[PDB]
Amino acid sequence: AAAAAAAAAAAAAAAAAAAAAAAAAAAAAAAAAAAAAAAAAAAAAAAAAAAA
Amino acid sequence: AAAAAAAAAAAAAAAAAAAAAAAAAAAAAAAAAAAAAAAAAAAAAAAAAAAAAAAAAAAAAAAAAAAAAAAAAAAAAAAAAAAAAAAAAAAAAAAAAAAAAAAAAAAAAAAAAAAAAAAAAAAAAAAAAAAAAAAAAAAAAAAAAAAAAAAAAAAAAAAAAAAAAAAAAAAAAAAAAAAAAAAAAAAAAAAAAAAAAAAAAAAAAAAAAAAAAAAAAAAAAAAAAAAA
Amino acid sequence: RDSKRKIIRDLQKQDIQYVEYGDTRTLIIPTDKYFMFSSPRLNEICYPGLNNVIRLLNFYPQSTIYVAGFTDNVGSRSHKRKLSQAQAETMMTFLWANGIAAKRLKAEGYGDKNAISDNAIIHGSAQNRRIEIQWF
Amino acid sequence: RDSKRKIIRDLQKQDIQYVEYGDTRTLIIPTDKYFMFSSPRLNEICYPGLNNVIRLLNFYPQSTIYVAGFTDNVGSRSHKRKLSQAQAETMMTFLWANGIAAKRLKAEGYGDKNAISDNAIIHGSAQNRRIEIQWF
Amino acid sequence: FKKPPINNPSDDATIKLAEAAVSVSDSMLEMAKVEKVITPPSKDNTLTIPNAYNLQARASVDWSGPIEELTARIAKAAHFRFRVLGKSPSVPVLISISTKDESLAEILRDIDYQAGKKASIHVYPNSQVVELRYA
Amino acid sequence: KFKKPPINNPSDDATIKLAEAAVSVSDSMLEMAKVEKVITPPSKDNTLTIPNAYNLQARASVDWSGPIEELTARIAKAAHFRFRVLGKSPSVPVLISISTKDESLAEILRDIDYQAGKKASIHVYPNSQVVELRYAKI
Amino acid sequence: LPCRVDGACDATIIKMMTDLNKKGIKVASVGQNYLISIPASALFADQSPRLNWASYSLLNEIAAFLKQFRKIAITVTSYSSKYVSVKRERALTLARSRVVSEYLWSQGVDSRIIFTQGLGSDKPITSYTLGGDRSPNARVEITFRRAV
Amino acid sequence: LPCRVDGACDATIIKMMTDLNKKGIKVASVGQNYLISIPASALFADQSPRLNWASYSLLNEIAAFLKQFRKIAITVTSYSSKYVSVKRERALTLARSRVVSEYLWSQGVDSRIIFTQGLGSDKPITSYTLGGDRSPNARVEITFRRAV
Repeated sequence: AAAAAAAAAAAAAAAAAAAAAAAAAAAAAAAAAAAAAAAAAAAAAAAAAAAA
Repeated sequence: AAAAAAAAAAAAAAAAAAAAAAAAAAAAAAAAAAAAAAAAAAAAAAAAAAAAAAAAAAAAAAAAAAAAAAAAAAAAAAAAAAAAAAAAAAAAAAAAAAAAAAAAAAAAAAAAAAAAAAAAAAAAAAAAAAAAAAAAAAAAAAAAAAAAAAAAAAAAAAAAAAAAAAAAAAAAAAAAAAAAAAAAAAAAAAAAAAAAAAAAAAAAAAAAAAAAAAAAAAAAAAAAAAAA
Repeated sequence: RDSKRKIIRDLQKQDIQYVEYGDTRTLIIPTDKYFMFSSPRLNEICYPGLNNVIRLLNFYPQSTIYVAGFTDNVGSRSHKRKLSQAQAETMMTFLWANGIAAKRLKAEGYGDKNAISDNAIIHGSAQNRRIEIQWF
Repeated sequence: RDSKRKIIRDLQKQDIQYVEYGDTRTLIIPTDKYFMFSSPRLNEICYPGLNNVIRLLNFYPQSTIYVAGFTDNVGSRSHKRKLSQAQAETMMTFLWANGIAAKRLKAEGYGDKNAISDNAIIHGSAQNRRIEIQWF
Repeated sequence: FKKPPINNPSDDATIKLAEAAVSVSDSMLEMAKVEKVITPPSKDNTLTIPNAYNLQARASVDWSGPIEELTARIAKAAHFRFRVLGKSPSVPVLISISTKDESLAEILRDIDYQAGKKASIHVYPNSQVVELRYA
Repeated sequence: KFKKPPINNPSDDATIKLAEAAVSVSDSMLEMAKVEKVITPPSKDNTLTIPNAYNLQARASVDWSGPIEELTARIAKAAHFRFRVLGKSPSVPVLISISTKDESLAEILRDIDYQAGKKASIHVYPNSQVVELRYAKI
Repeated sequence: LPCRVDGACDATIIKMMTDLNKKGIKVASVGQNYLISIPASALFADQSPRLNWASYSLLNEIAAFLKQFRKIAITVTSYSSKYVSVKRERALTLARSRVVSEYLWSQGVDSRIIFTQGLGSDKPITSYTLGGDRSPNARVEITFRRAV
Repeated sequence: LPCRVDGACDATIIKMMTDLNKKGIKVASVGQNYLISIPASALFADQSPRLNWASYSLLNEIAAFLKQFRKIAITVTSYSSKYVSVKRERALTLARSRVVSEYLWSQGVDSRIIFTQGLGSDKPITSYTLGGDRSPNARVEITFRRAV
């Protein structure tokens, strides 16, 4: 239940509140995850966080 | 005084009177719907310059871009704005959905304001004595002046933050690169450790960095961020 | 006894430089005695320099404020930049929290890239470790 | 002269510690002078410490009583446990037989597993050999 | 009222000595960050704790010597069978554990560690067998 | 009246020449860490093999110069983690010397792990409560 | 020559120990485990991780008392009464203890470790729960063991 | 024997520095960067590259102040307010600074380089633009770094 952006690998997420970053090179566009408010978009392939 | 139709009205600076229960879905381009009671609108519109005002019993669900928002008594909105927002409330409740850029927000009453996406550049939020703002996507310079006995909760990942709480306020901030905090008899909760943090506490004032211990990888306070 | 010449005379006494320069006015604050060591924690025992510098810049309530941080030759260039940036940034928050409106202020860190003395000598590098405060 | 400050002052005089700690109150009784040697036989010559500790805990007639026994590093762990258990258990019977109701009391033996000093030094191990008396 | 710190670099040369100390000690730590070869615990090769109730007995052993005799004796102390697969070389695989009370599966863990790759230990706990493999 | 800003204490020439040796020691040190971290990239942390925990998020403040055993036993004792070692300790002591300021016990053990490079390693298992210290196999 | 006293005297130890117990900072002395217990009224402001300026004098004979012993690890742990939640409370007491240990190794300890931590009224010494930092539960405690 | 003073004393340095600040030639002293700032009223005639005869006394304690330091490169740069154009202005300020550096290496500097240049009000120290050489923007500045 995310909301990706069209740029290089940014995605907001509305489980509670997130604006995290993907990689967009392995292309894990599953659109199905357990998004949490501890910076963890745990998708079907791997896990994504607010990158820094 | 209902008005519920899907057409092209498209030119209406409509300052309606009381009991104007307009659940319209028309293509209102040059729109300013300053209704005074009983609005129950569930539209799919496009406005792009809306300086909307809403008085009591205004439940709305719209996919149109606005420019200004005003609340008077009590409301429940669900709007998808796009470009800019000058918002002010009075004892009401409001929710917004899409990516907005709220430059200034002044809440001097009991305002339950929520925005599911705020992608702005300099969000100045001034709060006075009763409100509850919960706005969280990504700012670039947040200035939260809570002069207030009120609450400003945030998971807004701001790049620079400047939060001053004046008299038993409660502000929950999250700073990416720059954290600036002043508290006075109040509480400022830092939910993310910034790249450079600085917090000053006045009399009976608490700038407690209340991050969740046992994260997956909680980054420790480095040599540039270890303040007392 | 509550004025400009009094407060600049005792900032000479607690060893902070001031320069009058046309419209540009600049305080040079030593980080070595106004910060605890290699940290952005302010040297809390030296509060009357901090109250006296903020008592000085109540006198100029419309000027934009440049604040900038400086180190010397030690450490990595990243450590120079982040330490100078952290100390300038927390002096900027000190002025903001002692009551200057936040869009007057500008914090910026130089890893000794302006370098008012040479770093090859001890007392000269002590002079290089500083905060400049400019305004108009 | 019949009160709390008098009886704690002379338990200082016959060398039993007391701590006031919130609600928790704890007597530290040396087994080396209040027990005959390596035995659960009470040192019968030191009766006025025993009368004075029971005279002290008539003052708290509703608190549950934890009593625990301690040794030092010598002997087998079984000998540590059974000797500390035997000495704590017979101090528990002393308080029960001097008139505390038996479901207030709790005897338990630690083979120096709390260890308020190190056992590597003589006077420290002398401090480790003790009975703690806690109540609320 | 406050004091400054007692050993504080309040002095124009000792500040330079101490910020040199900060720069050498952090740069030593990133030298350690680049040379510190680890392996992740996904691929650590060492034994687990095999969590059977007979293995969580609390034991005590003082020994240096050849691996098969301890793990034979930890098996009959654990009431387990002891299998050996492989061939012991005539230079023996030598361990040493001197612990005075600890847990019995953890013994079998630092025998597997002190063996390294000269030998290895498996525990099958449903069968109640430990085994020692050579290479 | 004219005054330059930093009027510090009187230093002596002992610490003056110690300082201006120490900065070139630090300079040579940082460029060696530069060439080394560019010639092999560090692929991997040690935060996966020492992961953090609630009741490892207590903080500590350490100066220490002795062997690793007593220090890691004291960290695990005040972490309420049971402490073990794997592997026998070598006859030469693996000596660490931690002198750092207000960091949490998990980064204390990460820096202890780093300063005992290729001689020991700290592992922390946080669904259990155990800090272990593994010696090298040489 | 070797030194007789190590920068300390036993008369000064018991002089500070009587003076700290007269000012209400209670020094327990069990074996070689030393406890000094400080009410959080006597140091900080209420529900804040911030020192008062006068309370560094209280920290002055705390630190000059901690001069006198040979010690290996001081642990400083703080806990107060309930204010909002246990999560806000444990953040408060962790910041509380880390601030007072930052001042204590700014000052003179000859300790090798100060461990420092805070708890969420998880260990309260009385059942009487009057208020905020005026509670006698609301306290920091500095415990160590005097080495040899 | 080696020399203690190098033809200079620190009492004379601050004596000239007070006297130059009393006559309005402002000496800034930052690190070892020294700045003496001279208004162009106090040396030249207005909009001219020509010294007045009395202003070489002002250049006398400028040069005797520049005796006192070990220096490598003095740079002297001049700029005034707008008169006709920036091209005429930059020719004026280049001739202005090269005339005052010709007199300064006629006099005693122990500098190895004097760089000398002029600008066209490109760096003005106030926004108040009263006139010609009576402007406080209209100035020459002599900046150097004192070596060791």
